[PDB]
Amino acid sequence: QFYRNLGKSGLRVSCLGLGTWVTFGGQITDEMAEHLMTLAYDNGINLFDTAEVYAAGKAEVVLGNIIKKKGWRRSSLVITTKIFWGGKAETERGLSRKHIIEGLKASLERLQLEYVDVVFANRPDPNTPMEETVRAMTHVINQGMAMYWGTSRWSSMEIMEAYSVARQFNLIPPICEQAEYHMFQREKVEVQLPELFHKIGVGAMTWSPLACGIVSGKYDSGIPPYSRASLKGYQWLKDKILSEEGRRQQAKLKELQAIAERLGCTLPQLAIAWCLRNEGVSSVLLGASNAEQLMENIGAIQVLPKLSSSIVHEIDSILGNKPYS
Amino acid sequence: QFYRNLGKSGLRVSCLGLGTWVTFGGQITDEMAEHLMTLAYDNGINLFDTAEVYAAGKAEVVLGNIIKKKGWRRSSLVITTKIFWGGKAETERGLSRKHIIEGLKASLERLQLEYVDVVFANRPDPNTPMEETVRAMTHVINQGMAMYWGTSRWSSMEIMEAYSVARQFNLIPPICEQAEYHMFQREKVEVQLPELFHKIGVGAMTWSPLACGIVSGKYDSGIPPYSRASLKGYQWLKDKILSEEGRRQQAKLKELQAIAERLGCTLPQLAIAWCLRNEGVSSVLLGASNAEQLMENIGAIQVLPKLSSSIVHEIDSILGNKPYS
Amino acid sequence: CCERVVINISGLRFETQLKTLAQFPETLLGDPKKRMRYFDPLRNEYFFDRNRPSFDAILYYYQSGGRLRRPVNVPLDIFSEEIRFYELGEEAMEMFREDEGYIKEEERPLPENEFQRQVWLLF
Amino acid sequence: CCERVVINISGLRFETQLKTLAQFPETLLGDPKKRMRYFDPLRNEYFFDRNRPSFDAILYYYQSGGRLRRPVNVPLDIFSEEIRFYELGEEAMEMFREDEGYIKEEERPLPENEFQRQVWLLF
Ligand SMILES: NC(=O)c1ccc[n+]([C@@H]2O[C@H](COP(=O)([O-])OP(=O)(O)OC[C@H]3O[C@@H](n4cnc5c(N)ncnc54)[C@H](OP(=O)(O)O)[C@@H]3O)[C@@H](O)[C@H]2O)c1
Ligand SMILES: NC(=O)c1ccc[n+]([C@@H]2O[C@H](COP(=O)([O-])OP(=O)(O)OC[C@H]3O[C@@H](n4cnc5c(N)ncnc54)[C@H](OP(=O)(O)O)[C@@H]3O)[C@@H](O)[C@H]2O)c1
Repeated sequence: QFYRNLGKSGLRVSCLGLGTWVTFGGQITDEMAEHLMTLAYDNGINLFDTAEVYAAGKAEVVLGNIIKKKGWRRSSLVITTKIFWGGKAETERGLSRKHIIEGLKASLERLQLEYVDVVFANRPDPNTPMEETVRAMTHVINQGMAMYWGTSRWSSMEIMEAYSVARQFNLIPPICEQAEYHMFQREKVEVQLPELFHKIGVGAMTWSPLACGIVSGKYDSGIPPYSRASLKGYQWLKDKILSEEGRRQQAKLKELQAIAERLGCTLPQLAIAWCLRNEGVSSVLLGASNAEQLMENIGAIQVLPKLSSSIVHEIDSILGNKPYS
Repeated sequence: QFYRNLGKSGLRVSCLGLGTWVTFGGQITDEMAEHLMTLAYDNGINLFDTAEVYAAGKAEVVLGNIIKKKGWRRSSLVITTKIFWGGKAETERGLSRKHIIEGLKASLERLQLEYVDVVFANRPDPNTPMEETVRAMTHVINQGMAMYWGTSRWSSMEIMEAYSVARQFNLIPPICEQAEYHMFQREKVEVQLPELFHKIGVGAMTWSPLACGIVSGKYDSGIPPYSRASLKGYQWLKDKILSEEGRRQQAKLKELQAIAERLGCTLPQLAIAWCLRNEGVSSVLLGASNAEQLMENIGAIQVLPKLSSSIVHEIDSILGNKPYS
Repeated sequence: CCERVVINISGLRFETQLKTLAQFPETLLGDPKKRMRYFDPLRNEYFFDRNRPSFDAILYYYQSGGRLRRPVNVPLDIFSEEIRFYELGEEAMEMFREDEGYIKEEERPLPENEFQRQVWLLF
Repeated sequence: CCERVVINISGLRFETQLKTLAQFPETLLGDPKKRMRYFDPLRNEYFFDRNRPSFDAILYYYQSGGRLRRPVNVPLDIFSEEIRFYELGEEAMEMFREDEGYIKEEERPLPENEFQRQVWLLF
């Protein structure tokens, strides 16, 4: 089933989503950005995630001009946005009522949209009450600026606190959760998020399935040119690959080359179908810089029937990081 | 009295309504569609039911151009619509918050209306919580896109579940219910619906009183040309008439020819006044393809004083399908 | 089953599943036609302006499945007029009085002669 | 820690702190996997369609830290079937019966000869 619900909610999203982090409005051109979304929308992807912090707001502008140019129905797309960083002023950060209403109204003029499907609190705000956040998220849903709302990187106590305020004050609880989930980051989505799904009905929309390109295996011979680790201002990713904990991970990926060779797949297709192997993960936000990468990653749906129970047991012996409840 | 309340609600509808299914935007022309509504509105009918799934949205366009051309006051009409199927995309079906809000707004631009009166959930949605449906139906009422809302083809447990969410969260409960009710479909409106009416105050707006034209008796000599069973894509109605359960029903309709001869009426006028014989049914949605059929069916109000208790006992011995509580 | 039924006894609210009350279909809380006249539609509850401490023993009759007993603070005249309202039957009333000890099954049958009967009562 | 937990016992609300119930991790109210099936998400509460006066003694078991005692109006057959549901253990059940005085630790060990055992029970 390619299309699956987002939590318990009625919102049907595809199992692969497209992200605009780094690539759109930054790394790749506007013409390649138009070509990647046409390749994604013709393969059944309806989930297109952006944020206001990406490229200082230029990533929403590129996404906004493609929907107007292609003439796509707004009904067939699921556009999601994230709000937390609006700019340099002190009132332009956080999850206050001032910034949720202003920052979403500012994003709807760059996206050129009447409304967005899911608005995401991009990170938690310790300097704001949870009543003020849940009332401001309910406000932009009742005004019609958003349909749903979710949280990004919020611990499961913060999600359960935001749920108990919405039942107290007759507000709207969040439907979703974006959490990092790849082969080297498993603690939240396998232990903390499954408990929240069966209790209150919050699903996970996991991002970075290839760990910013590490699990694709391209960094085994050092840093290739024109990849994300060589871009300006991404020294934190080069320090992550070349460090001794990051050199050990590449020694595991060569052991995963043999498992990806036993199947027909590649290592990016293996690393995505491994993220979709459970019913808790409701979607996976891809990242793609050209048309060969996106065509490769949409081929990971075919690898999902190929994963048996035994290959899941075989990969977890290579990874050696399975969390305990 | 010809005008009667819709449930316990204050909405006064006529006892006969006109439906746009098949005939409008499909079978008959735009000029005949203009003539049928002028014949209906001059006989006191104010209830005009349409949907977004009818004729791929073209049935609301025909209805929309007649109200603008005739210059009818919007205050004197009761326009109802149904929202379940919007199109081919996965996000364009169901009773999610995205499709109710999105779908209704699309129907109000084809109808060229500022609001409809009753928006109907055209069928239940198992992949959506009832909280999300009742919050989205409450949302389009508080925005002013609809006045009331109802449900179509919902099990009386699903109606009672939607009622208990509206009292829990201080939302708006549904006022109505569309259920199929003719001489050959009696189980829901005579057993399940009456219980709901006295408990929570939900009325029935029954559709297809002639069972898509079967109970009119025209199909006794086979399939006549230019009737609904001979239209394109309606093989399910030809398979229903010509089957051995459907050939048995025509043997009952010849026995109803004698009862319709004892009164002054015909068999379509008998089959409609039989549907209005109880206080639970709040309206009947007609279907008419020309001006002789609609003038005939509005003559079924005169037959409603002619039905005594004894003729109701006589028809039910011919039908042989009275439900047991 | 899953459905929950709120019963309000003079401002005291008891919530129970519908498949608990439907275990006993001939009582006032088991028959939907009987309890229809007590439904408050604006609050989605059944309102009974009746005795308050009697109903916890009436509620636990349905939950335990037929084990009712009188509460310690509710007298026998008050609580027996509650079993007759909630219509728990002529059968669960006799099991109530035997636990209570109010067991008086004395029925003097006459000799049936109509004077053999009549002179019998004289002696 | 500060997270308050609402437990609904047949319409009777019992709000408690989460660090009170988590003091005893092997009971039904202490283990989150066990009490997961009783959660009402539309009301944000745990609904138990159980006995009502029994739970105030079950709630004060967690608050006092292990001091449970039977309420005066709840019989011994009703209240002992509540300790088995709420899963307060084989250990806090034995402390309950000794307070109660229902202490029957009689276990006749046989002589183990299998006829020395068998003839022993004859005498
Ligand atoms: N806090 C949040 O909510 C949050 C944070 C970050 C991201 N996100 C979302 O998730 C998305 C990003 O995921 P991600 O981009 O960070 O990790 P991926 O794992 O999504 O990263 C993909 C990037 O790695 C490389 N790559 C992908 N597939 C490849 C293949 N088959 N072969 C070789 N290389 C491949 C690509 O080229 P290069 O190696 O040349 O770059 C591509 O730019 C964003 O679009 C964003 O919307 C959300
Ligand atoms: N799920 C739902 O909520 C739902 C579903 C279906 C319909 N509806 C509503 O109910 C309405 C339709 O009812 P219906 O049309 O399906 O059954 P009817 O029983 O309402 O069908 C009438 C159709 O049968 C024939 N007919 C009617 N009167 C006649 C007469 N006196 N003599 C000869 N033929 C006669 C007509 O010509 P032909 O035989 O040539 O066609 C007409 O098109 C729609 O307008 C719709 O709004 C609701």
